[PDB]
Amino acid sequence: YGAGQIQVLEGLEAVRKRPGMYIGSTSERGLHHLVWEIVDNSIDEALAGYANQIEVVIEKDNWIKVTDNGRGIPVDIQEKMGRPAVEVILTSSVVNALSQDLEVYVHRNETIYHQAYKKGVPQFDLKEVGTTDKTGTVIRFKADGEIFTETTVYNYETLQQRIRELAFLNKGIQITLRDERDEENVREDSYHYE
Ligand SMILES: Cc1[nH]c(C(=O)N[C@@H]2CCN(c3ncc(C(=O)O)s3)C[C@@H]2F)c(Cl)c1Cl
Ligand SMILES: [Mg+2]
Ligand SMILES: [Mg+2]
Repeated sequence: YGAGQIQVLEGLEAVRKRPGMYIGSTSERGLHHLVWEIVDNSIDEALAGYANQIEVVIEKDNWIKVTDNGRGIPVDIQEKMGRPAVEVILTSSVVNALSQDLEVYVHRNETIYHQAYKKGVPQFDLKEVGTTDKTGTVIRFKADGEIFTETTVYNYETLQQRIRELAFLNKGIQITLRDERDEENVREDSYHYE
């Protein structure tokens, strides 16, 4: 329990104690804000010149999956924490703290790295699970029903409106929204402004 790891746990406690101060509310608006917090990272990575595709999927039981083709969150052991950079970044994430479960897959160094968390707490050390010829970041998360008491069900039209807006505002980025909650009836909208 180093000073860094203690700071992490205190940070998770603070976010879960007063979630509304971080994401505005714990209502339906707050639930959808989780998606924008993650997608904003991918947008910045695109604007920095390293990504051009973002995919948002509403998966079974209202998991959200966000994928980009950026550089991938770094996995090198950093100086401050002595932990992989990706773990440090995600253990300070408000979305992670307010999710009952969160998973990351980083495609980087021709390797796929995986870590999972519950309420921000890593469930195991970052591990290599496969290989890849792509780079990018995949985040899957399930909003915490203890925090989001009114609803944990996403509204497709709400996500659609803002995703369309984000593509219009950030030209060149292909942004795709897909609803896979009903496997028999799957909806997809893909936006790409020139
Ligand atoms: C979905 C998603 N995507 C990103 C993301 O793309 N983050 C970038 C990845 C590249 N970064 C690098 N930092 C240092 C790098 C290096 O090579 O040293 S690459 C900056 C952000 F972390 C994040 Cl964070 C999330 Cl969450
Ligand atoms: Mg960033
Ligand atoms: Mg493009």
